[PDB]
Amino acid sequence: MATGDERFYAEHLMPTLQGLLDPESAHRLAVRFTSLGLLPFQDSDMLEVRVLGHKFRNPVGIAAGFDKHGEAVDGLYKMGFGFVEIGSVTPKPQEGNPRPRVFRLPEDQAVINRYGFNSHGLSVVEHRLRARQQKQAKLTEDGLPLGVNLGKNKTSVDAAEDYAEGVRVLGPLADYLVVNVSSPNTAGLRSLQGKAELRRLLTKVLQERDGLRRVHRPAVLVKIAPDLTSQDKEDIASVVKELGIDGLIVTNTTVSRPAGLQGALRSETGGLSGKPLRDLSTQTIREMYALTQGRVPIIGVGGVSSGQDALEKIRAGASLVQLYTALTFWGPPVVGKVKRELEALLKEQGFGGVTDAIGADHRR
Ligand SMILES: Cc1cc2nc3c(=O)[nH]c(=O)nc-3n(C[C@H](O)[C@H](O)[C@H](O)COP(=O)(O)O)c2cc1C
Ligand SMILES: O=C(O)C1=C(C(=O)Nc2c(F)cc(-c3cccc(OC(F)(F)F)c3)cc2F)CCC1
Ligand SMILES: O=C(O)c1cc(=O)[nH]c(=O)[nH]1
Repeated sequence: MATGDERFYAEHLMPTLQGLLDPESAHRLAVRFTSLGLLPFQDSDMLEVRVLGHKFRNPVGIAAGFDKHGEAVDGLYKMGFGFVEIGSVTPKPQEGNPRPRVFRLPEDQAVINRYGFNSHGLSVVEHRLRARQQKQAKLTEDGLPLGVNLGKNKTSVDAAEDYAEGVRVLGPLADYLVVNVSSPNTAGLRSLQGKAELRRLLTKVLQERDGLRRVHRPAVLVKIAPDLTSQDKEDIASVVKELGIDGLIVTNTTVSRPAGLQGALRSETGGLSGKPLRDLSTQTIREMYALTQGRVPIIGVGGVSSGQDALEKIRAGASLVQLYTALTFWGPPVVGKVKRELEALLKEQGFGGVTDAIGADHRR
């Protein structure tokens, strides 16, 4: 329980929990427990990384989606994450798609979800983050940054304005903002990844960002999908360097269904995450890193469940990594596991630290 044993959670607790609660109910309880600190390894200098104008004591963060409304930020740092990202958050509140909208594929160590941006909205999250704004300031100074993921409302008419509003309301409370334009569960959202659309969108976002006071000015990253054509990637890389985008989050869930999936629910509509997404995600990181000449910070996400998974993404070009689906299968202990294996792998491979491994595959 509080001891935090990897086998117990993986073999007994998590399985029992999922055998009694449906996916969504399990998630809601997860958020509750985390917010209350009902949770079960010391970071070494080796895991420290410096990017996006911040210090990160460890490169392992919790991907967007687990804490959509910023209700468990502190319980997440306590879980061992080097940084937390909340969202996606939409300007106005919205319920998202009807239940069921999340599905487990245990035989594939994967999950499929079609939430549709269920969100409390900017205001609610704004006040929720303001209530701990000073505490976060100290956490960030301590190497524990906060990122905020921005989405857009379903009935919105001006996609750009939606993100612009998010930048104005939550940008002052975040170390970095994420323009999420890769969600597969919102009609026409991914089309915003197009060159022309993306350029107009990011130009406005960055302008709103630059208009904020210095200490409240966040880095701006763009979260992309793993289903982009070689053309989309070239365009995104071009726009990113043209506008000075601070970084990229690679990748979101995939609408593809790799041959081999065994889960009974493999044909449910939605974005696929977990092991089946891992390598497709690592390859997207490898490609974007090269297209940006390794000058644009990348946060690798997609099927990370071990130190090896984390290091392959770092060697492919990621400065930081995130995980989510792995947490839903192995529980809280997975965080320490990934960090411990990552450290051992770095030493075992001759790297003085994480910073030394970033992009290493491209130099060999
Ligand atoms: C239930 C669920 C909800 C998610 N919600 C969001 C979201 O609101 N915004 C976002 O940018 N990504 C969201 N994601 C995507 C994750 O942040 C991540 O990009 C993806 O799942 C790959 O990581 P993983 O294999 O470790 O889960 C969600 C994923 C899941 C499984
Ligand atoms: O589970 C799923 O299918 C899905 C999601 C999910 O949110 N899972 C999930 C869960 F159920 C439980 C904990 C958890 C959190 C803290 C302590 C803990 O330990 C003890 F309970 F002991 F406190 C256990 C973490 C999780 F990540 C997202 C959609 C699919
Ligand atoms: O809320 C969602 O449907 C959602 C958003 C996103 O960016 N990715 C995902 O897999 N689901």
